[PDB]
Amino acid sequence: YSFKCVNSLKEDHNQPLFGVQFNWHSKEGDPLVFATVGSNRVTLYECHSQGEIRLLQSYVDADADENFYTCAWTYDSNTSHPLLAVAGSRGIIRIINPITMQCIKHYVGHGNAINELKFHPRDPNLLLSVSKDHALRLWNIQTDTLVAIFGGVEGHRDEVLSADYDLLGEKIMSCGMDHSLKLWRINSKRMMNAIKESYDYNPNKTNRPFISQKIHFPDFSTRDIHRNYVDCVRWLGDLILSKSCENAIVCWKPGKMEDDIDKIKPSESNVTILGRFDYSQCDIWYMRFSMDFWQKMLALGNQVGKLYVWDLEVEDPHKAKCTTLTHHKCGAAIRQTSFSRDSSILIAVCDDASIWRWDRLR
Amino acid sequence: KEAAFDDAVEERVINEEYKIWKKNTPFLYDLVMTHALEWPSLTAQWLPDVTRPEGKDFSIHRLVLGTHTSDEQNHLVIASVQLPNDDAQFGGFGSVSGKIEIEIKINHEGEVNRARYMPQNPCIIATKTPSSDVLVFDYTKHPSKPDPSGECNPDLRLRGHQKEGYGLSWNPNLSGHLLSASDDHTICLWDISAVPKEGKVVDAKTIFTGHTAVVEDVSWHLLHESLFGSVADDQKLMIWDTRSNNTSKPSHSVDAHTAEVNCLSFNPYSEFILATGSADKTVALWDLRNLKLKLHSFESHKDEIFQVQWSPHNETILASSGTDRRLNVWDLSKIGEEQSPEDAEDGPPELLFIHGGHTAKISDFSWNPNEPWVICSVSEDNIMQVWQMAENIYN
Amino acid sequence: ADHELFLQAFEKPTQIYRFLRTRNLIAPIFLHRTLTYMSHRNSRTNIKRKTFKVDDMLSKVEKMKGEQESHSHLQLTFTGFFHKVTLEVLLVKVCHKKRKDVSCPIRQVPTGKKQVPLNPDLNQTKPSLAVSSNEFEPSNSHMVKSYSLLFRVFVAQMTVFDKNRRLQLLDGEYEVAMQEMQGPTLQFTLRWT
Amino acid sequence: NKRRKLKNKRRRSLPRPHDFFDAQTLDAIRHRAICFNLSAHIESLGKGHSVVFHSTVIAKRKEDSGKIKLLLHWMPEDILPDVWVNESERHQLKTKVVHLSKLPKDTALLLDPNIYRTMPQKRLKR
Amino acid sequence: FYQFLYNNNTRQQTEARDDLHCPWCTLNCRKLYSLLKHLKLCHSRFIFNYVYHPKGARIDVSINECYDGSYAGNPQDIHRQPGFAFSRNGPVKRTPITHILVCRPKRTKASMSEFLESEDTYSSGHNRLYFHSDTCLPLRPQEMEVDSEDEKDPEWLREKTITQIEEFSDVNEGEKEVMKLWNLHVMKHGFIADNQMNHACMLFVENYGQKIIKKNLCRNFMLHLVSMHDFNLISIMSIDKAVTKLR
Amino acid sequence: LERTEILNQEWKQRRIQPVHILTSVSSLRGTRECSVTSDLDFPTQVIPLKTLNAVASVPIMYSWSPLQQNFMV
Repeated sequence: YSFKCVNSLKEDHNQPLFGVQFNWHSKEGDPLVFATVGSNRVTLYECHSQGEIRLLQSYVDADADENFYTCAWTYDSNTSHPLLAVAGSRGIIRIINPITMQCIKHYVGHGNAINELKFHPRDPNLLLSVSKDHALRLWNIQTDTLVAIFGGVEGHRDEVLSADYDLLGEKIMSCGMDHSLKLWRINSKRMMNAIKESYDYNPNKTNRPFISQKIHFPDFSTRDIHRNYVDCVRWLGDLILSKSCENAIVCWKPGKMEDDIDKIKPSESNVTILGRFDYSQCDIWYMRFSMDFWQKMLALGNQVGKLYVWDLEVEDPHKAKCTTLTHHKCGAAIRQTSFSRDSSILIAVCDDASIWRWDRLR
Repeated sequence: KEAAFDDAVEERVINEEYKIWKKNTPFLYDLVMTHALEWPSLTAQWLPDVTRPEGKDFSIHRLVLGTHTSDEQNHLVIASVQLPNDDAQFGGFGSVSGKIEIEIKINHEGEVNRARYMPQNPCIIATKTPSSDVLVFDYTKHPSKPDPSGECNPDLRLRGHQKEGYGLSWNPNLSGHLLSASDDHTICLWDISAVPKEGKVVDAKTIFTGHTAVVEDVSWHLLHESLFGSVADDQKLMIWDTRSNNTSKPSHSVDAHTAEVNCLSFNPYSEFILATGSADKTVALWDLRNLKLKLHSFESHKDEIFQVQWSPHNETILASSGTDRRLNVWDLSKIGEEQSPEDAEDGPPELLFIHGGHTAKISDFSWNPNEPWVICSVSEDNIMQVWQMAENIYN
Repeated sequence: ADHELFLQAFEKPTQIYRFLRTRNLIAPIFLHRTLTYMSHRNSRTNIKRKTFKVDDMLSKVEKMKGEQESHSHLQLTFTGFFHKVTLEVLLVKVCHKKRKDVSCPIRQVPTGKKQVPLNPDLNQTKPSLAVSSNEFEPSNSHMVKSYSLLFRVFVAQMTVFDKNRRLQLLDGEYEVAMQEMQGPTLQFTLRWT
Repeated sequence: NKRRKLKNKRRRSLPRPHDFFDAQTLDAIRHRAICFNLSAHIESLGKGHSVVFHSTVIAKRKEDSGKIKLLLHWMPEDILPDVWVNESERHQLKTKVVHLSKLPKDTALLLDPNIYRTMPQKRLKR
Repeated sequence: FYQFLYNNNTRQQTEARDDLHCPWCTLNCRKLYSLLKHLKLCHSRFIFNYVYHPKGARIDVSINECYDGSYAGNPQDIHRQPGFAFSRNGPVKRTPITHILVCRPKRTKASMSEFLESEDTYSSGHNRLYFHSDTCLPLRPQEMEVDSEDEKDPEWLREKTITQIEEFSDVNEGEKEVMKLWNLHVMKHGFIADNQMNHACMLFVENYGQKIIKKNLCRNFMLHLVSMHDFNLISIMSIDKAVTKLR
Repeated sequence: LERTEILNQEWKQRRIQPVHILTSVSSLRGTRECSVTSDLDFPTQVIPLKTLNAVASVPIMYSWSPLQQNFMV
């Protein structure tokens, strides 16, 4: 409803850019931050008044020359320090502590490569890693252990990139390249225990390692929803927000309207449709966007640099309040966007190693 | 601090320097052998009994080592190896089945500080331990297999020292008389031949308290049972004789070097030569006719040394082990003799080659009679190594 | 094509070579005079027959020509002082490294001084003398490092003993220069009574 | 096998064994490699094997005989124990280059403390 | 000369600064065989290639394409978390590995031709690092025997057939639950012969038939018991044992 | 609205440390530095790139389930 661009940047490595996320692990008044990950580079930025931006810490990786495109905010509940968990095309997870200015932690074992990193909304120590292996890998970062594994056999028939966390972290989602919609509860009795003993381990306690768990049955599945490449799925309470490469963002909830999300069965596949948000020229993958912390407004970038904005108030896609923000200079692509913890600051990524920062006119 | 990352650099440095060592040897050497152990050990010793099957070039040799672990239960392991005794070959020299076979384990508590058999009966062994008493075990009696309950039988165990200690030496001449040096400033002695089965525990027959400082090195002069030497961290050695009723009044004592000394070695083939090392990179020797006089010194080392042995079957050669991850050897017949200017930058003519291709700490080496040219290795990284020196360097 | 990327590809292990080549030029991995491909070094045969007991009397000869100390008791006079107030001189003693400590211990003992005025000019007078006994202890030097002298007021250090068993000093003219925090300096000479 | 070859039983297209080298230590080394290369001139003047020394006299010493002495400090700050010199060898030692091998045992870490880089650094356990 | 070549794209020829001296190591070998050997050894991180200079020697060198540089100690030393990794502060449990490099000095040579011909390993033990069969993470030396993962049935297969059985909209729950219980023990013990099936039934009872008694699903089981009887796998004497066990 | 504030409420509970900028390093003075410019008029900044720790080059394997039997399809 109110978002104009007053700032932009561009770096020198020229690689197509990757995900950016704003430091929602902050305080109302602390310096709010947003980072940026390159193919082998990682960096951060600071937002200042009058549109000013100062480049923060920057790191490179020359030994492992593979793309790094997955990141997740990290925070230490004990020492009250935020961090950032990053991974790329080799499946090794690196954790950066700006205060420590060093990356010292071992996380290897991933199959091919990681295509998503996210943390639990409450627990700042548990990281979600998604694989092109059609399986879901989990790591307890503080304990450096391997949390239960999802989608070993009964996962998506094609590559999986996208997932989501509810604010309780009650369940976890899987939406593969095959347009299927697979969901796993985290509130499982077996799951919750394995979380507890994940913190309960000692190398000298036993010769046995932390016995992980294989879980494969997804609580829901549907395929007729998307006829084209799906690359973005979200949660709106009991609703399943989703975006494909078909120039149509769509949201739905499984089965009938009265059906509660927490009582669904794996065998069920009924879906009743209630949403539609079409767009244009964004019919390609590698396209991710941002959602505000309060989950109220969205910023849909486009490969020509166009920004599609729609509100999620009582104003619904039935009326689809439109706002097609656009800047002329950028036309390469928009891999990712980043709403701030507040709604004031917006950051848009332009593919030619360039950034465009928009500010809300609150 | 800084050294944390500085030492973090060194693992890279030592890795390829070892790797450089590893490609240095094959084009310049005769016999590179090694093995990976399970737990680190402090005592390495060969079993002198050698079985050499005729025709089968692989000459079978056996080893004796202790055990040290982090938090598990240690044991007592006896190793074996068959090695090519012939030169005409080029598994490579024999069968592909294997040449090293080890299955002997007897439970040991603590870490094996100094475990050595007595020369007149290899079945009788005293093992220095962190505990006060000295464990006594027999391979003939104890099973090769570990006790599943973990209960060993350290029967007839020695005692006399209330703490642990380094340096365990039986008498080469006498039988049942051992010299033990511990943290108690004392030197304990036993008479096993006069000791019958008494409660599986033995106390010291006689105790000598010469050093006021902690004794950490004791050994009989290998040529005479009457005389016997002792070295402590008092920066000086202390020589002893028999009939010393004043068990604190020694036979001879003099300063040797300017740092801690806990190693001694006497010439077998010369009745009057005593050579000891010291932590301050120095190696030196002494003549019996001059107690306070050192014949020569060799500061060429680079770290602490406490393992020195006179090379057998050869008088002008002595081998040593050092904590610089290096192993050196010296020629005694070429002390400062004629050498080329190109020899000068490499070292003095008496100085000989430097071994040291180690990825972990080794400060203990050993051989056995009839095999002067072979060395066993034990490290913290659970490594055994056997090497046979190329002779073309010599003749 | 351009060789900037080609040389650095060669240079990267070359710097690794450069690091180690200097590093092993002090601590070589192996002795180079014994290599089969450089066995021409050490042309002498393995003459194990070299008699060793003769060293017992030879080392007696070696001992009788290597031992020394300082002459009787160190004494030195004073001369003019010129710089930008009395001054003092000190004697220091150093030890060696041990197994446990990270560095050698050092201790100092005062020896003398003079009451020089505030920067006296040339041709002062006929001026003072310093007296010190046999403070040096060669027996202590057997397990400690060589001793050294200090000068205060502005300070300089000089070493009196050596590890090679020779006295650095004698009865002669000296001109020692101090440093602050050419330049500061003082004249003096020694004597042997 | 009786027909066992030399240690070259590999093919020219095998995957790399992931060398234990890391970039960060090289970065510290190269800055270290150049820093004493300016102070000690190891690679510039000594060609990676020698160290230059420009003498700086401290004190003066004279005998009755034909002998005067000039104690010589040297500028590169990583130098041998100073020695006294006469005017004959003075105005000649103003630039003296010494090879690494001739340097004494003290110079093991004088050039750089990481040359030896004592691994244990303390008596944690014997 | 020391030619540096990059895939016929860049050619960095470098002259030999005097003869009989290495470029990098600068060792005073004083003869070519002892020199180029040292080039092969001290600089194996590159590749070596002698070329016949019309009078003397010429050298071309390039990158070692598959240089074997790597870690030499315990491969898991990297695999443990950093800080603990490469700590070198305590005993380590490492598997037995035995290697022999140099056995006997034959079939290995010097003189002029051996470098020219060059330009134109008794391993044993758990050498490489081994990984879990289930998690595919490195296997701890403390647990060689335990980390077998060799069982008669993986856990997920149990619910696969549970889903496969339960999907039948035409089958009652009482019969379904018993046969699920009946399926799950069969692969749990792997009994294939007729007496094994006879032994399976007497083991199904008195071990988990009490659970059937706890579940009270008897009448379906009795019809289940007569079914396998009529399927000629079970005799009359066996079916009464389950009947009497409840009663 | 109920859920978002609760997480924010918990977010209110835990204090969070601010950010710190880089500085010249004596051992890493010559570290290679990249430059980021502005598509707009904002100034251009140059900051070095500190390389991360070594990572083990591990071979690739594809997800599966442990199958100890042979099943018709």
